[PDB]
Amino acid sequence: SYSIYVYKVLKQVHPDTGISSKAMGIMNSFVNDIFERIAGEASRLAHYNKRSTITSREIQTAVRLLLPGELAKHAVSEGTKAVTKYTSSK
Amino acid sequence: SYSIYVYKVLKQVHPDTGISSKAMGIMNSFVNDIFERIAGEASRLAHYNKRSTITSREIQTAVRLLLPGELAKHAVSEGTKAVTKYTSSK
Amino acid sequence: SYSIYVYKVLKQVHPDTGISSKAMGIMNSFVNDIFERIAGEASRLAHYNKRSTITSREIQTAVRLLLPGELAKHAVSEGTKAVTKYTSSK
Amino acid sequence: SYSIYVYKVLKQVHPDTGISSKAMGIMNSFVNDIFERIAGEASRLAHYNKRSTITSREIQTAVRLLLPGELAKHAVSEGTKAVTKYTSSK
Amino acid sequence: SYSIYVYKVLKQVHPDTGISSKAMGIMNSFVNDIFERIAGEASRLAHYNKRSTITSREIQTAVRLLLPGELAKHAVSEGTKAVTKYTSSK
Amino acid sequence: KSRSSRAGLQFPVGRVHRLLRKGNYAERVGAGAPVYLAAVLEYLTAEILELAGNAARDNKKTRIIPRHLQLAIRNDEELNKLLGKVTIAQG
Amino acid sequence: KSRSSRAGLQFPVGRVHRLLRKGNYAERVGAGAPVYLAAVLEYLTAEILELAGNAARDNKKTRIIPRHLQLAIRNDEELNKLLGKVTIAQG
Amino acid sequence: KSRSSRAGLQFPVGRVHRLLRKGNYAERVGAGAPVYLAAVLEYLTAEILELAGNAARDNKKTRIIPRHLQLAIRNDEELNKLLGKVTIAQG
Amino acid sequence: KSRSSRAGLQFPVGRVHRLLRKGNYAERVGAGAPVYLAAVLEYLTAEILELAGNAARDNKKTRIIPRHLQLAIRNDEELNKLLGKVTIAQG
Amino acid sequence: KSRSSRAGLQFPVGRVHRLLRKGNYAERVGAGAPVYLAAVLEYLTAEILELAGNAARDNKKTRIIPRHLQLAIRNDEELNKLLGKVTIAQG
Repeated sequence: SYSIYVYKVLKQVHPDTGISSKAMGIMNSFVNDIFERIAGEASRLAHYNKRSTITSREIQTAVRLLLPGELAKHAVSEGTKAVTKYTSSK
Repeated sequence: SYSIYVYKVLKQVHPDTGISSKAMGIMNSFVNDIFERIAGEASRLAHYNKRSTITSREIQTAVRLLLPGELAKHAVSEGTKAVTKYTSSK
Repeated sequence: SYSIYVYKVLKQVHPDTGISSKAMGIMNSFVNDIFERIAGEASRLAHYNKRSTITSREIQTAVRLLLPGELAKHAVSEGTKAVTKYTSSK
Repeated sequence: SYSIYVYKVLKQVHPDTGISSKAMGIMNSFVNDIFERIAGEASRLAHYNKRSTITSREIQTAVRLLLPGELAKHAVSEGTKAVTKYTSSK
Repeated sequence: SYSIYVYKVLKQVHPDTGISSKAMGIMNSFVNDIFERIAGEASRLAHYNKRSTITSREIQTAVRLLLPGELAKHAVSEGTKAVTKYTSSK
Repeated sequence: KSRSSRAGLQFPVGRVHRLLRKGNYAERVGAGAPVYLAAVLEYLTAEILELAGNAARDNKKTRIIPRHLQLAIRNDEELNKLLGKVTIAQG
Repeated sequence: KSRSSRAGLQFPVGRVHRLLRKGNYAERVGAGAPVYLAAVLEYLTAEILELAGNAARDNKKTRIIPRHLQLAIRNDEELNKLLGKVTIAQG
Repeated sequence: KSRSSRAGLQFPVGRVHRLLRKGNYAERVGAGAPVYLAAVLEYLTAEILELAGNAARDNKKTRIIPRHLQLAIRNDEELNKLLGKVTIAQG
Repeated sequence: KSRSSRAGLQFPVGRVHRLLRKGNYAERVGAGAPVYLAAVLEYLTAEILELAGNAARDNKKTRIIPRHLQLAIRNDEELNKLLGKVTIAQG
Repeated sequence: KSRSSRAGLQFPVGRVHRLLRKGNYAERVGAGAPVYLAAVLEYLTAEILELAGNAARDNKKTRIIPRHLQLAIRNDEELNKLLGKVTIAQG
């Protein structure tokens, strides 16, 4: 389901280290998991603030809430970097 | 007591790795243990819901209650997969 | 003090592995310790139940109380096995 | 940002062991972090004691508060040693 | 400060294993530390019991209070053994 | 044909079925109950047996001894909770 | 051009966008939402995949098996919190 | 014949029997008491002695030194609880 | 002459001094403040850098990579508290 | 003859005696006080020094460096409590 991407990311990080199908299974579970987690909080944040739309501002706060200390700081940076490129990169 | 099966399962997982008699003793203790545990909760669940019969629906909830996080998710999948085959596989 | 026995038990378990005098010191401390512990609880159990004699039934309950989970189950088995042999083995 | 200094300190401690750029990134994060932490408490201490200036006496108390047990004792020594040299070393 | 003694004790325990100056620094910190700790409690015990003198009986109780489980038992033995030799060994 | 094979399992569905009623757990146990339980038992068995087999190789051996079960169980964070208050003899 | 490339990412922005609305999380999800989420997903993936790849080398192998993901996740103190109540199959 | 042999044990039933009464634990201690206690003592001894012997081999030696008892006790999760507040000299 | 050299330090006293006032921490920061802080920063840097360098050697390398900082920080009980809620990227 | 030798000790009984009174701990410290304290100090020194020496050998060296004291202290469960809030420089 994500195998394509996770493999693409793998080569990007270790361009010589392969990954097993069973290990790929795990990676896929991980991706779906934290997706479900983040979108859950994001959705929760939106209802609390009586907003009908999930902004990126919700994904961010959700990320701050769910992710550990410094692991969260990067995720925010990466997301802002990414969002900003996309928006400007019309 | 389970030695037959646990050995059968072993070859299925590691078709070249043997197991000691003493280690087999442990495996048997494990099987009886979690059996006792699961059937105990299942039975508990049935009395609470004033049902005279232990359905597979009780084994499942019992499994959710006793087993850890993600270790429980598979056990449910495996059980549903298994139950369904048996029911259809008349 | 127990060195004789603990050595006898050692050969029984590892008939080729020796033990240092200093390590033997420790083993002796261990034996006296848990002896003191078990007899203490046994004695406590007897006074609570206003019994003037320490039965093996007290040593057992004491063992259940002081020893961990499954480590206790064997100790009871071993003790019952042992007590029963002695009683029948007149 | 601190790379110069942290490298200078590195040679001083291990004059033959290099450090990666990525690892240098971490070191820089560390330096800024505990700087932010210490100055934060120092600043907090000054407002509490209604002082408009952050003395070295605040950096010290801040250090005692934020740093672990014995790791704090050295930091105080080092700072006092350092401050005193500078003051006398006009 | 204790370097003489700690070295003397070292040869007594490992008559072939040396110790670094920096490691010796640590050992000295250790000796002064637990000295400060033990004498502190000893002193505390004496004031509580309105005694103007710190007896060895205070050093002992202090040792029981500050030191762990079995690590304390030896320290008491060693101290009693030591005190007794000195007293008799006039 | 075998209830264990119909369910595609190794563990004895039948045996588990006997144990459920003998045990006096229930008044009457359903049909899928033992097959589900047998299924979970086989799963967990395979799980710990797998990790155990790995540890056996990692050292140097072919036979799995208690030490492996132990090292296995304790190292998996999830399995360690399940068998938290369990003592592996010679583990 | 691709939304995933416009954002300089590997993970499918589009897919993530579908999942956000299908999921019935929101009434309407914004434009940057999936791109931010896709971004975080890719990041975390790279992170654990990196540490995992390291552990694979450290032993002796080229293929990353669950054991590596496990050893990886459990050894990073920060990642261990995130996947605290997670069980790595064959980990 | 020996009470220790009649009970199929190594540990001194007799000695344990003396200690139970001398100790002023009880008013009168029964017959099976020391045999049960002696039995448990021997068991636990064998247990830790086994794990200890293993650790001795695992390193490289034939003689079990305190380090082994320590490494042994601390690694078994169950034994570690029992001797939780115990300090192994030179362990 | 240099304030960093007058204080016998490597870390930039001056820089630290700028950061203290820019930061809007204080109304006016004293003279010894940055020199003390710079001193503590250099100390801690040397500390973790030392332990890190050790771990680098212990494996087999000459360059210190994050893994070393990690292994270093986590193994020192005291440093582990300080950077308790800190995540070392690629650590 | 020496008070340290009369008590069969290495640690300076006399010194410990001076420290007890100088320290203003007591009004008057008894005769056995320093000898008992000196005794405990020497004991603990020998203890950690022993375990430390072991770790030094286990690696490959003859000189005990802080790392050994650390590894030593942290591995003994009992010593780890005593020096729980202690930071071993370069440990």
